[PDB]
Amino acid sequence: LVNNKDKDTVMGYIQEVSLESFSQIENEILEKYSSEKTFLFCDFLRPDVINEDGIIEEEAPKIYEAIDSLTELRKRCNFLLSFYNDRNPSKKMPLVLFDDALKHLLRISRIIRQPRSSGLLVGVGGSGKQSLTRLAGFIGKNLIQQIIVTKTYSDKDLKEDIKKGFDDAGHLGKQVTFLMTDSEVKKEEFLEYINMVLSTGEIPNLLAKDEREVWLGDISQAYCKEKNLGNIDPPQSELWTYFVDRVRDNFHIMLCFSPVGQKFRERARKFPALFNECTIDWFLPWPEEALVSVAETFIKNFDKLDTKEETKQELMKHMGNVHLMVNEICDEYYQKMRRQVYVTPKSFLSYLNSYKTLYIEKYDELDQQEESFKIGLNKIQEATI
Amino acid sequence: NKLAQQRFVVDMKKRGVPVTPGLELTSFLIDDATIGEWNLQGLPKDDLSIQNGIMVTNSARYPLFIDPQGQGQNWIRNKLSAITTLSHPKFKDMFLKYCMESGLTLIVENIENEVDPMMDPVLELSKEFKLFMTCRLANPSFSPELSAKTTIIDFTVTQSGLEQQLLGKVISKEQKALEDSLNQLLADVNQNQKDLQRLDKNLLERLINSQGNLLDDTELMDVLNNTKTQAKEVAAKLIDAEIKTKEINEKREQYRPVAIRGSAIYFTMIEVSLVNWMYNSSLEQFLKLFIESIDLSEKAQLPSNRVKNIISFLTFHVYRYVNRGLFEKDKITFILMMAFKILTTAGTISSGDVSLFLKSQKQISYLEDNQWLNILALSKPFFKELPDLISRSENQWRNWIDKNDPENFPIPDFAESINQEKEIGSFISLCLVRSLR
Ligand SMILES: Nc1ncnc2c1ncn2[C@@H]1O[C@H](COP(=O)(O)OP(=O)(O)O)[C@@H](O)[C@H]1O
Repeated sequence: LVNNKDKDTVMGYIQEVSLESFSQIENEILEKYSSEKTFLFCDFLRPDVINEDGIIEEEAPKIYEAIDSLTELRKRCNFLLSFYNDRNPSKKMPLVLFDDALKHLLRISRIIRQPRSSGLLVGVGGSGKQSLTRLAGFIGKNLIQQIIVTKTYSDKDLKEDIKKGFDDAGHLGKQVTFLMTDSEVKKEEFLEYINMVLSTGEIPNLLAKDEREVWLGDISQAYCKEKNLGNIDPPQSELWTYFVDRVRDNFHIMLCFSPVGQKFRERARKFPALFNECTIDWFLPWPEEALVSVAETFIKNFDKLDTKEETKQELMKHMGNVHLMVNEICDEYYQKMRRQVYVTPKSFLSYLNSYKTLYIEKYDELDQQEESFKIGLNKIQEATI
Repeated sequence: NKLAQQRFVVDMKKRGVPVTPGLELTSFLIDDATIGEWNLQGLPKDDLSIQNGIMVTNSARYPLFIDPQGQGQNWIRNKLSAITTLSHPKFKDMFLKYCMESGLTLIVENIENEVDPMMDPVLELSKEFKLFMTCRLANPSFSPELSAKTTIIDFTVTQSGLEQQLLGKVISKEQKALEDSLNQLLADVNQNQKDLQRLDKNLLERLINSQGNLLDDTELMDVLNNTKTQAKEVAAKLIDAEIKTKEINEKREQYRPVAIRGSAIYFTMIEVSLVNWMYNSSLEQFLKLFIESIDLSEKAQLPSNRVKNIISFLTFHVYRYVNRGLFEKDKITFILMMAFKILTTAGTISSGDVSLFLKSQKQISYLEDNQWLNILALSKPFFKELPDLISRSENQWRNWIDKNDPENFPIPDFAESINQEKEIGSFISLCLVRSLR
């Protein structure tokens, strides 16, 4: 749902209906969960800690549920961020973790984990969905691959990549994920092939080019125990049935589109299954609370020389104000001059970098000059005495 | 500056956090020595180019210029370099690896919103390598994320800098002796600004070279006298600031009207490109035409009279050049725009009155509903003061509206003196002619 007000009314509906059915402990629900305070954040990896007894991954964490808390959530998130840093060379991922970002990672987890699930993610660029999904997939052990558009833009790359994906989620049976975005579409046709992949999963004569039987024959050894026909025998077509079962059970699809432009809406209308099967999630732009949070995360480590109580908090506030404003200036420029202008949180981060760097530079340089103003005071003092 | 500055300072005032009055952004950012060094390297001497050079200097990320004219390409061609195009089979493979493993700086000059995807992951491992790349056609349609990666700078020339550039080029071609005097005194006064800087160095030397026992150095007395001597040459430089700001200025005042006209002409012929594609041309062709016009007819004798002859001849030359490309239905229009863009500066014709001339009944009874639409059109300075009994006399102007060629022989006597003055009386007559007939 697009506007937070729409959210507020559905939660009002929920509270009303909960009171309607729960006509026997209604005051207790009002005290505890119908209250707008945060309640029962459900998660899988935070609640249990590996503890690194003899090996790092000592034991698979309990997986089913977690409780409400924000502190340990962020601490394990930062823990994990350090891990992801040393897993990937040149990760280069200064992800800032604020409350809404934590919730968004939680939602990606909710969809990716589920057997036979997928979720369309919408939001303007810079919302970070493409950045968030990398961690969200690494925690879930899922492999990830993107499509690369060669100098010649064609179709075979898609087919071979999907073949490898199935054979990861089929014969080998590993867990995978797929990260198509607007960069990974060059014409419609890609959308058609993926559409049928969501629906059926059988590519016409990609796997049946005199190969389906050798690959299936490389799998029946698992079938001897998996379906367990008294460890006696099996059949032939039923193996393909189990194969489509496996691949659709472990081929999650993560699509991330733009909300703006021209092509998105009629692309959705072209292919029904796309918006139909997948879950849908919005990412609104960051509100002032998030921005002041980022400002203090970057000013705490940068308040070495800028020491002033009761002015720092107003500083971070005013910096948020500056960002919200350059949004409006962008809008006005496009409105009058019909010339396109955009913005991203990356530029805000770069702006903080410039602030810190040129401030330490000018602080130190001009204060060595002001040290020289004090050397002038020393000259005056020694002359006078 | 304006919008952003008022914007930030109102934020600061509402926030009540303290801030200093006065921007002076360029002054306390870069020492003017490097500014002058760039001005030797072809950086235009005016404000907008100064902030632009700062912006490239900061180099937060690799930049990408909107470049209608080519200031950035020439600047980078000169700034520290003294090249490989995007479209080349060797470029994608060869030029990349050379620059990426030995730092050749790999300039590119043919962005048209179409990116070979291999360009990007190179963008985001020799530690001696940079890269500047720029566009050509104005009004880009860059993707949101192409704004995410690189900084964007607009080098859209303003007319304001344009008249100074044309002023320099006319001072060149009309007689080189003017440039001899110009560059001579200019080098002298630049060096005298550096002599004020040397005075400052002398003060600093006097102040901290000894760093103790300054007073026991009785040579400090000589040092104090030395300070005075340097100020004396500054006084000569001070006198030169007058001798400059009149003499060269009047030598420039003979020509800075011309430059104004030149700039006006250019910003006229820009907009016809938006009227239709294929009416597109550079500044460079215009520069060749301008320099030529000076050569063609400029100098006979009587320099002020030859300034007036500039204003006669240059206009016709550029005018005919553009007409050779124009189409029939656009013939009248280009000349019309030229007239307006001429008068938007000297005569200070209101854009509101221009829109009155472009866009636009109870009182009168004889005239037509097709005509009464026009009465209400004219009705809504003295347009809303003379539709009354003056206009409704109906004595002799009935013949007038009947007469063909209303403007010429049967002139309106509604405002005879206003039509007589003619400084704006033309434009008044024309607002009348359009609204009525
Ligand atoms: N939460 C964040 N904090 C700081 N920078 C971010 C954040 N999210 C995204 N970015 C910046 O935006 C860039 C692109 O992020 P991406 O995941 O592509 O966003 P989107 O998917 O909305 O385009 C990243 O390289 C990163 O520098």
